[PDB]
Amino acid sequence: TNTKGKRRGTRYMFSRPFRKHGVVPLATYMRIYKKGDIVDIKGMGTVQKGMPHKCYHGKTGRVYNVTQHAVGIVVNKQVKGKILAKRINVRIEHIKHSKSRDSFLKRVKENDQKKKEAKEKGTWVQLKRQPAPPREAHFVRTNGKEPELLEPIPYEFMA
Amino acid sequence: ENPMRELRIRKLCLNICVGESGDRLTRAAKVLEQLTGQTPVFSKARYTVRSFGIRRNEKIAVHCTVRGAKAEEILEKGLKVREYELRKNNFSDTGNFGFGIQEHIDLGIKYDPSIGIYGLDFYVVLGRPGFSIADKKRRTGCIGAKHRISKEEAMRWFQQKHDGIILPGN
Amino acid sequence: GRRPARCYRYCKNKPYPKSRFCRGVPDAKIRIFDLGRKKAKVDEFPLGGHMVSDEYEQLSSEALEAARICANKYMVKSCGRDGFHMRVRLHPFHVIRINKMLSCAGADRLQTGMRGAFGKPQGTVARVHIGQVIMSIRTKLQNEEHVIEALRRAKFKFPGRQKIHISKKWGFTKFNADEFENMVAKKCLIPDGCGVKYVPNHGPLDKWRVLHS
Amino acid sequence: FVKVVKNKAYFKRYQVKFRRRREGKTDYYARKRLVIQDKNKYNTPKYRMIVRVTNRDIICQIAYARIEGDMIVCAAYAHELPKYGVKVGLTNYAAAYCTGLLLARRLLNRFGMDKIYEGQVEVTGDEYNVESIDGQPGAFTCYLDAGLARTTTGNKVFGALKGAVDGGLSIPHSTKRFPGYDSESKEFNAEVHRKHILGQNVADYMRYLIEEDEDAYKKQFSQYIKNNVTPDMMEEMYKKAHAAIRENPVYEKKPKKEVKKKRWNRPKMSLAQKKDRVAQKKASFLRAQERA
Amino acid sequence: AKSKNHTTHNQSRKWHRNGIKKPRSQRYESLKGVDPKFLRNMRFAKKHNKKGLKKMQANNAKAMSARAEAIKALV
RNA sequence: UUUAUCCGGUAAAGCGAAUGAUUAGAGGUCUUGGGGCCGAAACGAUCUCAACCUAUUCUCAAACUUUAAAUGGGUAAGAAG
RNA sequence: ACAGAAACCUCCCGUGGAGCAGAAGGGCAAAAGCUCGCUUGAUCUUGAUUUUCAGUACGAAUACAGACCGUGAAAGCGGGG
RNA sequence: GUCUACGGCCAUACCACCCUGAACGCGCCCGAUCUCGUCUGAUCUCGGAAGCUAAGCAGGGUCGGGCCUGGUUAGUACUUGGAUGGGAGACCGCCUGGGAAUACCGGGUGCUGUAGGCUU
RNA sequence: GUUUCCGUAGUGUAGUGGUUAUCACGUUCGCCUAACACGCGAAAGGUCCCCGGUUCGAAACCGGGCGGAAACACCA
Ligand SMILES: [Mg+2]
Ligand SMILES: [Mg+2]
Ligand SMILES: [Mg+2]
Ligand SMILES: [Mg+2]
Ligand SMILES: [Mg+2]
Ligand SMILES: [Mg+2]
Ligand SMILES: [Mg+2]
Ligand SMILES: [Mg+2]
Ligand SMILES: [Mg+2]
Repeated sequence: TNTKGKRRGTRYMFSRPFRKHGVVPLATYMRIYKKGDIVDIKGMGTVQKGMPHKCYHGKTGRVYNVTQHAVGIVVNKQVKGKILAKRINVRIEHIKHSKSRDSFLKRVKENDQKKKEAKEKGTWVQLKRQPAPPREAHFVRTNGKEPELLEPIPYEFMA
Repeated sequence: ENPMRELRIRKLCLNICVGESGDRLTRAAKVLEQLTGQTPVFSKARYTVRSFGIRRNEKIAVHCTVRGAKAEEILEKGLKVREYELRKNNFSDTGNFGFGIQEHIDLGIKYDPSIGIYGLDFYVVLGRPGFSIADKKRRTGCIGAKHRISKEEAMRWFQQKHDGIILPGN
Repeated sequence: GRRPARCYRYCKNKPYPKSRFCRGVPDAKIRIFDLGRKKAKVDEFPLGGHMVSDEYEQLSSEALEAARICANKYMVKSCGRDGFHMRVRLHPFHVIRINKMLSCAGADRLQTGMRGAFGKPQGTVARVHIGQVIMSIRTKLQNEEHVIEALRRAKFKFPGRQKIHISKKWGFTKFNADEFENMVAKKCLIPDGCGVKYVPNHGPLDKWRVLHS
Repeated sequence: FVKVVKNKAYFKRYQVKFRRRREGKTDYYARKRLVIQDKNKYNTPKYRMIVRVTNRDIICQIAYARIEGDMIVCAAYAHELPKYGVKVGLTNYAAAYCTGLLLARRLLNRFGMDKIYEGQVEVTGDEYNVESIDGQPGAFTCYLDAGLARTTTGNKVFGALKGAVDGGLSIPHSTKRFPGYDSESKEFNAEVHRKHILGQNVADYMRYLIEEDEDAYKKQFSQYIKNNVTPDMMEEMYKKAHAAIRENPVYEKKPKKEVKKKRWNRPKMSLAQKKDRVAQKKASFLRAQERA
Repeated sequence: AKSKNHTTHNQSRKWHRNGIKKPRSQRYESLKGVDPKFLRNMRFAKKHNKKGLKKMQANNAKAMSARAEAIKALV
């Protein structure tokens, strides 16, 4: 049986990666968070105040609070079955804007735009995504070569 | 023809070590006071040493830094005792030099039978205009490649002003 | 003395390097992973004969000793005392363990059976993967047979199975033998006692200026 | 010999500082605590008045901080001050006033506030601290940035501040460092700030030096002689400035177009031109010593 | 009298049989948890809304008759 | 199951990237030594062995790691938009 | 200088090899390393959350809010370490 | 072209050395009447402006170390699933997918954010 | 094997809390003795077992070991 301590097994998570040991680049606490915005937690050594903890190092959740230097944030955590949507109070330093949503938004802005246009036509445009179809009949061509002959090559023992 | 690479004395350092504390030290402070005209700083022990009779954070030496003309006026009246002659291995790898004396009286000083004879270490930091680039706070930096006083430039410094022989052989 | 190699033949456990974590390790049996004329040159000594493992196993330190010695004995004869180099390339080094022998007196009364099962240091062993070299030798090109058989005898101090192979490199370098005389005569490669320095079209030009000078 | 400290290893592992550090210009921790705006605000900025006295010219500028790089709303330097009848001695604590005052009013001409929160006018050298008027645009504010100046009493920085405060910005300033604070008592004279603001430091140096010796005058301050500036006068240049600044703060630029546009740096050498120089040598060398 | 000292064996089977329900999230979740100085305030926002309904209603009908006129001017 | 997007430090690798072990030679009065041998003695000659370190090379690490997979874990893929 | 592998001083190098009451582990540089001035944010008070989880206690922590204050030119920072 | 002030991302920026600075600044500099700070005006503060790019910085250079990409190693190592595959056993073979790292070769060497100069 | 205990002058043995080391004996030198004993005056002698750590500092406080000792090893 092991020790429950909040920061076991974090030796090599919270550890800052390389050659970044030092002053936290300021940008990372001068971008604005606001409720609804989805955020990825990512624990950090340097600052220890307002740390998350390992069982959500590397999760995402939406923001529900904004305090002076922290962001209350709702994340789902699995626990012998019942998943619990649960709320923590993590200091900004350990948080980013997940670009997860940001494929959609750019896909929305395009679909509303492509629907408002081609309405003055009335032509039906393919709005939905669609998985990678089977690659279509094409031809190939060699021009003035036959293709190159492979032979499997004889084994000799290298060492 | 050089613009302002006036090889010139940034400072003169006087240390008087005497692994004792109390008197035999407190009196040594008056020698530097007298010689220089500025209240010298008491040094203290880095840490305890047994064969020596010194203990961590015990006072040992007393030391000063003298600068401007009054450096010139104690380097001169310093070497004089060493009759304008030094050795090859005091002209150091960073263009500083060092000459020690044996007895504080020889520098135009009065002996009291109480206040004995503690010589001192004289050393001097040769500089040049724009050597404070390092020591400042804003926009600090390093002092070039040249602009650094080599051993041999510090040699024929001392050989063309105090005109000493600088005798070879260790 | 020790259980027969059998019982520590196979790598089951994670490497136990002698370190802070285990201590009181009896010093490795083997000590010289090269003998002969280690004062040789690359240019006079052209035959990197090799002994290579064919199995994922552990080799005892005391096997390596024997394996070496019996190759120093056959070479010498063969070539003479000056006429080779032998290199062993497995310094035993993960540490092997022994529960402390289940010691009891006479009929006995209590051993405790399994409590504190964890043993002590007994000795030392090598990890060995397949196609990995154990011993190597160099001689003259002349004297191939006299390497072959020396490693051949060494195989018999030595569990599992393992091929003897002759290399394509200048002796002990990594540089493919068909190619030195050229690569030296033009100085891609510069002599350096046993080994050789590969010198590339990289560093400052005054480094080159010294050669072709 | 020794061990080479600066190995390959030295440079594989050496992790650079953090640019404006190497150059040695910026508290950032402290830029951290100055700049970054609380997140019960999300967008709204945090203004700081930036003063660094250079060496020849005092620069003052209000800046707010965005993720691309702090944006400057207004900037007022010392070398503008010839416009306002101050020719010289313009890295001097009393000119940091005029500069900081300038800044406050060049700012307050925008967002239309030159008709309100003027601050103090005649100038005392006291607590002036702006109080925002109700039913109007509430006053402007910024948290002074010293940079790296050991902010002892008397230093120009939090002295230029006095200018921008006097000029109608609502900076939190205390008075513990204005030239005049007695560090064995803990008050003002304030009538020392009188002087210290209007340059009767420099007047009374321009008068201790003159009656003792000539030609230390002239050496120590030639341009104080030239331009027909004197003591007595001094006090009543500056008073024309904190008036002249305040009737017109606005910058007019100077329009700029001419330059021919020659390139009198040196350019990067192209690949092939390094590629040969080694092939150009080594043919200069080979040839040379296939001979002698 | 020794025994087993854990396992997490069939298990996956159980805390999974009935499902693992990703928590059913309503719109309009609770504001409990939020800094009191928000709520302290947004309740003064919420309370003094009706003060300013006369504007709201007239200003609605302005936009409604302007957009009854926009859709009728299209007609 | 896809497509975005984070998260992740295991296998492998490396150790001519840090730490830790470790072989070997070239190299070095680096230092210095302790023994020689030729030297009164002499960085004098020549040896020798210590230690260090300048280019190298052998081989390794669960309580190492520059790199660094496979398998894996969050979100997101809209009317509550 | 006395002063010697070690006192004292001064220059240069010095990514971190120190240091940061302790096991390690993570963290740290015009800092969180060291020196001094000023002090009581180790103070009074509701609530929310994390961690151990049944998601019960205790302990320990995180975010806020209300008082009253230290410090600092000030931004903040500070409810023990 | 370039600089200063404040900057973003933090080495394509570092380091080591070599070369050149027109103007403005940026610097070096000169002094201690005051403020202020020291053992020392060595650093900080302040008042300056008699010099020179000596250095920083800036601008450039090196078959330069480093960092950053590409290639190669290599479809190698390793691996998801797979079999009533082999093998006394270690281990090894295949099928279905995924697929690294060094040595060794190449190329590059900081991009720009606002405010303000100078080259009118 | 597991649990205890020691190690300090030539020997037997004290000692402290982290500044300092003893006694007795032994022995070297005088004296007394015709000469030995005894008696009286002077004297010199260990890394405080070997280590690494902490600390201003360790003989003494941790951790490891090495040498000498003691004590258990019960139901069948
Ligand atoms: Mg500060
Ligand atoms: Mg792990
Ligand atoms: Mg500080
Ligand atoms: Mg409070
Ligand atoms: Mg000065
Ligand atoms: Mg220059
Ligand atoms: Mg120059
Ligand atoms: Mg390079
Ligand atoms: Mg099956």
